Amino acid sequence: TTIVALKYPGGVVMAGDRRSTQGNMISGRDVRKVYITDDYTATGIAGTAAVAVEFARLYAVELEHYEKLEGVPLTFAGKINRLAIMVRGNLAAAMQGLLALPLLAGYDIHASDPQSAGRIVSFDAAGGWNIEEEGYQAVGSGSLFAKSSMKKLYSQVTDGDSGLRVAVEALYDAADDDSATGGPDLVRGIFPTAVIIDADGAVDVPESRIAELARAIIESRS
Amino acid sequence: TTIVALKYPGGVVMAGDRRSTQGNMISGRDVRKVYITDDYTATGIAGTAAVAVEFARLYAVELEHYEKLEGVPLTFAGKINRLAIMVRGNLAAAMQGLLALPLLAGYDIHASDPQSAGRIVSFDAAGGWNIEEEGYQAVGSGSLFAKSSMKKLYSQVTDGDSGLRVAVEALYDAADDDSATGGPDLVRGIFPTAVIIDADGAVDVPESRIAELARAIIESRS
Amino acid sequence: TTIVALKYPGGVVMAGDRRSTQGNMISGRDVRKVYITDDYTATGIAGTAAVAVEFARLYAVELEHYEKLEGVPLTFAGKINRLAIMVRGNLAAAMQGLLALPLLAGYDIHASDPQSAGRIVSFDAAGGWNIEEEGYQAVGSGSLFAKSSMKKLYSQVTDGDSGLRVAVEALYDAADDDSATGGPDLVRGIFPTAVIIDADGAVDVPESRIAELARAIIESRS
Amino acid sequence: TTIVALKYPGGVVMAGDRRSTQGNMISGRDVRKVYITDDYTATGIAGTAAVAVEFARLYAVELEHYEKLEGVPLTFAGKINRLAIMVRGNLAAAMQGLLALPLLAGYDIHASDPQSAGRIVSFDAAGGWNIEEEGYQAVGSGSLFAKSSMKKLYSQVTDGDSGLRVAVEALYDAADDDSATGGPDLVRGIFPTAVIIDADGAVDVPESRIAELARAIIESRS
Amino acid sequence: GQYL
Amino acid sequence: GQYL
Amino acid sequence: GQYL
Amino acid sequence: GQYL
Amino acid sequence: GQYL
Amino acid sequence: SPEQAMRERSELARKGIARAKSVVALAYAGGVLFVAENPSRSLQKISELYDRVGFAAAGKFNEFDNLRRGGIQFADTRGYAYDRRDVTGRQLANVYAQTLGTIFTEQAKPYEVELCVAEVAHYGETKRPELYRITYDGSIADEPHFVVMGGTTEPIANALKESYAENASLTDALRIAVAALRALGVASLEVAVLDANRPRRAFRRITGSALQALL
Amino acid sequence: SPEQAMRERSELARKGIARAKSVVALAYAGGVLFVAENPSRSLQKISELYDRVGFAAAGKFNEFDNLRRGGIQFADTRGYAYDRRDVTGRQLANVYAQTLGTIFTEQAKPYEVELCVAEVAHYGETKRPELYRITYDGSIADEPHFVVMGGTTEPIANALKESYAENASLTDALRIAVAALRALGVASLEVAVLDANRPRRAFRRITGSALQALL
Amino acid sequence: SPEQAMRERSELARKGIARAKSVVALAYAGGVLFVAENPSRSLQKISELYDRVGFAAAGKFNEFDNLRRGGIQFADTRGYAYDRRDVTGRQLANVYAQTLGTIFTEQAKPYEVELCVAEVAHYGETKRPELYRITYDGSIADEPHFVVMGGTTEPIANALKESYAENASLTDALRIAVAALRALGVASLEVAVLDANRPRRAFRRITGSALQALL
Amino acid sequence: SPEQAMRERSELARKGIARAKSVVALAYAGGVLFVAENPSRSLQKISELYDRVGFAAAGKFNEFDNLRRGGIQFADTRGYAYDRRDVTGRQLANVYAQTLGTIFTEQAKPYEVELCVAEVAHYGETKRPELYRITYDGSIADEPHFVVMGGTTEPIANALKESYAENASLTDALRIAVAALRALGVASLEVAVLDANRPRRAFRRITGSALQALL
Amino acid sequence: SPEQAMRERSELARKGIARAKSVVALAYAGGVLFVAENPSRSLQKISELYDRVGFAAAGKFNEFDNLRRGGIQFADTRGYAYDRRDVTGRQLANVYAQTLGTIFTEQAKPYEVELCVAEVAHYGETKRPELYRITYDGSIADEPHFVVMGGTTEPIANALKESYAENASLTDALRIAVAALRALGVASLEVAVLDANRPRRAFRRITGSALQALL
Repeated sequence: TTIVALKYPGGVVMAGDRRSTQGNMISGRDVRKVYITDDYTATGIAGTAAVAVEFARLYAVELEHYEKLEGVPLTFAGKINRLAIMVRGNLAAAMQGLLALPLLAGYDIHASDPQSAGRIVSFDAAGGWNIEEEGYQAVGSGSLFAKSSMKKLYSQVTDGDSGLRVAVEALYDAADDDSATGGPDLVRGIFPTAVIIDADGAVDVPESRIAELARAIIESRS
Repeated sequence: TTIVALKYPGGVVMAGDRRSTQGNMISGRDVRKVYITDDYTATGIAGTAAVAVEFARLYAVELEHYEKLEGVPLTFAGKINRLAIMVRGNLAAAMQGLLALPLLAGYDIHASDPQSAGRIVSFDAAGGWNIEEEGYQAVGSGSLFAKSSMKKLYSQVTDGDSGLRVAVEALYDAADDDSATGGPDLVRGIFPTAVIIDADGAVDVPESRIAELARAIIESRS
Repeated sequence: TTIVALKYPGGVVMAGDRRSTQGNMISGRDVRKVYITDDYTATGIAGTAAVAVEFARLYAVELEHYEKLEGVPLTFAGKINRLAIMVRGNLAAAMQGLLALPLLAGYDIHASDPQSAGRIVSFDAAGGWNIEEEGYQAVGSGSLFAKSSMKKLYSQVTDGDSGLRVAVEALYDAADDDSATGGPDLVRGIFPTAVIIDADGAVDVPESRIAELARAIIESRS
Repeated sequence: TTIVALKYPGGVVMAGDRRSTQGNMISGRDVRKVYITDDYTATGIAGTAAVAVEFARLYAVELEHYEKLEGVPLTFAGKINRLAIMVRGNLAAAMQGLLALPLLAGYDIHASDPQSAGRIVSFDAAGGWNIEEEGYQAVGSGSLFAKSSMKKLYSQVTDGDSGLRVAVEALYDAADDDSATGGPDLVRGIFPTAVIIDADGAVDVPESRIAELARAIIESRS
Repeated sequence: GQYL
Repeated sequence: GQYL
Repeated sequence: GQYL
Repeated sequence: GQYL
Repeated sequence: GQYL
Repeated sequence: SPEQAMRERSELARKGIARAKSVVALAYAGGVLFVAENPSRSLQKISELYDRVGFAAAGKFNEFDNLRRGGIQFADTRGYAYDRRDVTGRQLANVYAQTLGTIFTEQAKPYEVELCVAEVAHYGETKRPELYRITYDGSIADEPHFVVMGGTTEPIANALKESYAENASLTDALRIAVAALRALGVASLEVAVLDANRPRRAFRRITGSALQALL
Repeated sequence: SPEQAMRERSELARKGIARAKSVVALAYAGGVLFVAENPSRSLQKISELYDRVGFAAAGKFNEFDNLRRGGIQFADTRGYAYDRRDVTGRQLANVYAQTLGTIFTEQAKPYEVELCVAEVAHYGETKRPELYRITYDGSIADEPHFVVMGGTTEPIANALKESYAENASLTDALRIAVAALRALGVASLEVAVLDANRPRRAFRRITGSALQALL
Repeated sequence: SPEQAMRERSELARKGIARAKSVVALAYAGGVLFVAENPSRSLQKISELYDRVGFAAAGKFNEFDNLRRGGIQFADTRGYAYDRRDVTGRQLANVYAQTLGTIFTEQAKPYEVELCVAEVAHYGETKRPELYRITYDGSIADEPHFVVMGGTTEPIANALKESYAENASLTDALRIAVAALRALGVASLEVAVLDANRPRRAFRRITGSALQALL
Repeated sequence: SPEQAMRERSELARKGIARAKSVVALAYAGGVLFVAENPSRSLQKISELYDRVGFAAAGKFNEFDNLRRGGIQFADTRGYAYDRRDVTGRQLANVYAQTLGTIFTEQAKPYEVELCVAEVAHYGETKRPELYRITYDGSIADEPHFVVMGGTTEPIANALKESYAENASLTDALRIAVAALRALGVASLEVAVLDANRPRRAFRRITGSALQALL
Repeated sequence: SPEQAMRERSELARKGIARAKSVVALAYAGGVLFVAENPSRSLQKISELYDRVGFAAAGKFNEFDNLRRGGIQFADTRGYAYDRRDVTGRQLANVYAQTLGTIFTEQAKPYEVELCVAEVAHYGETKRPELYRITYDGSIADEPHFVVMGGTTEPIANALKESYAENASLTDALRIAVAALRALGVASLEVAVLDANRPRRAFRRITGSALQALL
């Protein structure tokens, strides 16, 4: 599994692959690992698929519940703190193998400068969180290859399309160097999922754009 | 133990074998592993026979209880969630040897297109669930052989009879390659059980039809 | 220990040996292991003698308690479920060494055809139950030999007398091939106990009849 | 330790040795191991001396408490059940070294034939009970030798005196073949204790009769 | 009340 | 309340 | 009451 | 009580 | 009340 | 006085029952038929308790709704513990009687409800359907033919007693029931059937176009 | 005044018991015979407690039904802890007296029930049957011949007293019981026997064709 | 007398609800429209319960605020346990009726609140919006057209009945609601909509410049 | 007025004790002798508490039966905890007095009972028998000669004081006790003895042919 | 009558609040200014709840001191659980309203206190200060200009309304507040400010030499 996130001028983009394996055997080819928790926040979770889906569901429910009770959404720091508490509560289960590492992408609407309102937050196994300042982050088994590709390709990011292409290429590299990450499946037509967050909110990227970007990358590397 | 399920245009068909062993010793020749949990849903549980029966009974009771209390049946996602919660609650007992893997076949009456209203859901040991969109699924000791047989035979599935024949052939292959699965017992006249779910509900396939199909397959391979 | 049960047209019969040992040392020569729990049911229990007596006493008490409270005896499925729950609850102590395996014989008074109203139910260590449809079952250390003997002798069963003779001879074979099962003791005059259940209820076979059957079998094998 | 009990026409006689050791060291030479629990039954407990005394005291208190509360003593089966429950409650302490094996002798006042109203009950480690039908029983480290001696000497039992002599001789044999059992001490004048239960109640045998019996046996074996 |  |  |  |  |  | 207090409690419960809609449950050839005057489409006065056991009530909606939920809790648990066929309408009527008596004795306000538990035979079996009526105080009665609950029950009871026919077909029984309850239209009428011909679950609602065609 | 509350509770219980059906228990050669007038086929005021111990009651149904269930629960528990032969009718009667007195003193509404506990001899044993009457206040009375409960008991008691015959046959005893109870048809009559000739369980019901032919 | 106390509590609740502002909930083409007279900018009498379920109330503020929080907690828990699509307005209305009845019967001070639960159809699905009115005593009524709560209800209800129009546009329905409530300015009004055209969450507040623009 | 209530409650206790049978406990050469007027054969008001301690009571059966059970429970626990010889009748009397006082003050209905605890010397030991009388409120009194309970105690006490004799034999003591109690037949009497000559347990009942010959 | 009881409780609370010192909270250019009449130096009627949220009260010191501690505990826990910026004055005002109403209804003696919660904008952010007044019964009101608590509030409120000027300086606002509160000396005054210019914690006390320089 591999989930990448990167900021671009005016927003953030977050992409993830589709393969789920149990050992060496491939069990799922169309898993969705990137979720839209609120209108301005997207969360991806790497690790066990069951625990990932459970945490995504519970975190979305908690955010919506607080917003409905108080009549106002949480600040970004509050959301980060709630996610960190959820991660720390799972430490004992993580020692038993039910580990799940989240990555959070958001758009701080209360920020002063709107061009740099995108936010990337990375959590470790102990519940600690760090707001990424380098402009990109990745989680999963293929995270190191993804980050090493983003380090070289991040100078090309200037808008939404360039950021999306860079994220897709980083996922391609992670899948190429690691067998637990699924690459763009041309035979079955299954491509990584992506979510783009900007001033207008968070939207799922249509499959056609990701498909054509992946095909362009594949043709370039041939 | 092997339970297979596959979709056909207009519904779903789900079959299971009859043998139950204790190690290398055959203890039961007429076990029924496929249950009709609701008018439009069937559940088949592989693993320990006792835990399988208990889960089938509890799941049917819970679905019926909710339908009686609230006056409306649960949506398919609700049924999936309840089964996943029940699977997750058994993890402590499952690691002690009382493991059970369920497979759920259903007909979504609220689905947009009747011709694609069939649903197959597979659960993993960690409580996660996945809606099979590639057409078929299998659970049990012989699940790999059955899935690899259906992968080749699925192009012939066009209606209820074709799907039932393909399911019986997959069970035959699983029993042929795995000693824990029982094949068509012509001496005693014991054949695998099957359930067909379509728009008019879920019905048990009569033993005569399955007997004819099994005999035809046997003479085909002779 | 060894307890056999078999059906004959119009009823069922259960037989049990008398030996109880502690390792290689013989501690009991006249243990009764078959108990009439209800007017139309008999339950034999193999394993630890203490757990056997306690289980049979508790099961009979529970059945009569329900019948007195509700004014109507339980259906056979209800009795099966109560015994299965009793077996399941003892799993923790069974893993400790106080294991008990029950075999239940009954006459379903609500069955459609009285000729086929006999019922035999066998339980496993995990609490699951199975209604035997081959006509015979056995539990205990010598269960395999008794089952393999009844497999050959069951074609001779035509009524209560032939069924009783077959049960006694199966116990004889089990005792002959296994040292933990006691055979007919002609010196002390101790013979296996038997219970016959038919339309008019459950009765204990008199000692003289079993004695003459055992003597006939012994002279046949001499 | 060694405690023997045997039936004779018209009653039961139960005798016990006196030695108590700590490993190889002799710590007690006048320990009384047979108690009169009530007017018609006596109990002798082998094993740890402390646990034996506690069980005897508590059993007597419980019997007297029930008799005072309900104004009528328990039946023999009731006393057997209470002792079995007390034994079964000690499994946790028995596994850690605080083991106690009781042997119960009684005279059934409600028995039909007074000539056969004596009752001997033996309890095993798991709390089960068995009414001995062979006429004699023994518990303790030397129980095997005492039982094997009574097997040959029981033909001489015809009344209270002969039964007492046979019990004393069995204790002598047990002490002869086992070093943890004390023999008749002529130097210190310490002899095994005995209790005789008949229609007139349960009485302690005076030490003079046991002394003369032991001396006769010793000069017989010289 | 129920008396019969 | 709704006694109907 | 009962005072027998 | 606050009703508005 | 047994005052002694 | 405690006797006067109990009399006032009983009269309050009687007044609560009086200002309620009337429900009629009658035995017909295929089983049991419940007909209720219910203008609401979301509120239900007829419900299933178990596979062959149905429930009807008249009075304060929340109270017999809570009783309905408790009865379903009891029936499902009893069926799981022993078997589905061990659950009978007699046990449900008895537990309702005990809980209603306990509420009447110990609760602050008596439950202004009147319940009817109906039981039919199993599949492939003949047996006369059984009807139990349970009052606010805990009284239980076995009605051989019909039960009328809520409101002014004397006129409707007389009309049913005059016009009842044993083993009447579904349409004839429904017409008789609606005619007796008149002393209504296709809408604002709730019709349910415990159908002994069904394999496992007998309860079935007859609403909408089917009810219009039948009536 | 507390004494005023106690007396008014006494007449409250007496009025409750008075407006109820009558039950008679009579000793005969084969054991004990219970005859009650009960129109309902499912509700039963006469039931078994233990192997040789039977129970009858008169009053509010759910009250002595709870008492019956408590007695069965108590008897079964004692038999398992000790022995089946250690359970006696005397212990059950004493427990009933204790619980009835405690409820009368502590609970808000006293129980308007009247209980009878009958015990017979074990198989192959000779002993006169024992009958205990337990009242609402906790009083207990040992009656050697017959027990009459519920309703106007004076005429039934007088007729049964003069017509009581020791070692009577079952048919004659049933005839006398019916004759005293009239002052009835095959239906609306509950007949049970604690039969001393049964090996383990003495209680046995006589209903239907057997009851019709016997009477 | 307990009846005197019950009528006194009913009068207390009615008078408390009477001295409160008026709220209207009416169906229009896009779903449900809530219009309330609320000068406060922080205190809100109109709120969301769940994806397609909205809530309005009239009475003592903290009381229906507590009820609002309880309903939100129930809805979120129910949706998490089974599914988001398994939560319906009928279940929330039933829970509110149960809770209000229990508080009225047992609690010392009855709640002086009137609740309205509105449900709209799911996205890409056609269904008439459902409106449930719940009173202080727990009575639940289904209003197919409009609900009016708080203050003097007769003039506003009559004006709405005369001016009611099915499938009216958002602006036209807003003008009708304001005119009926007058019998006000851009401020001191709370306007919200359950909009059936929204993908997941239908509740949406209309305040400020947009609220003026529609007016 | 609390004092008025206390006086009324004491009067109630006196009335309850008065309308009860009389029990006599008297010391004689062999120990202590209890005679009780009890027509019932199953109910016993004379019982053993411990090895050398006997118990007598007069009043409502269930109350002093519960007291008997509690005293037996206390005595057996005390004997197990320390020793059999550490249990004395003084401790039992003090426990009974404390419990009776606590019940009188705290419980709604005081126990209408009058208790007597008798103790004799151990085997091979000479000591005057001890008799302690305990009233409903908790008053405890040591009587050296005899104890009379229940009913009209004035004639009984006068007759005993006139006819009491120290070191009287068994027959003479029984004759004097029955003659004083008259101011009857062999039946309807319960006679028991704490016999100091017994090795461990002194309590022994004298009924049947033994009582027939003795009286 | 319960209505008289509630009237008496409300009158008791009004009397308790009326006989108390007066507190004034007014908005000015730098934020919010609290001025209270407090001769004591150790008892304080003005305190900080959270970074930008301040608290003032009028009534019985122990009661609103307990309320102050509870509000501080709630605010700290809420800030720790989510974030410091998630804690708002509206939430604290709602918590006080609900808890005061619950105490008034449930507790024996109503709290004779009346509270004001004030909130200012965060650093480098423009927003008008918010003032909430909460009464003894649970009522809550939003005041956009000023709050006057305790004592004879009419003359002070009139003087303020005549002299209150928006965007006033600290000195002018303090002079106006003290002049209106006269209708006092250097001592017997407590002065505090919620200053919007402070980076994190806005609350600041002005006492002693600085207060002398201001006045």
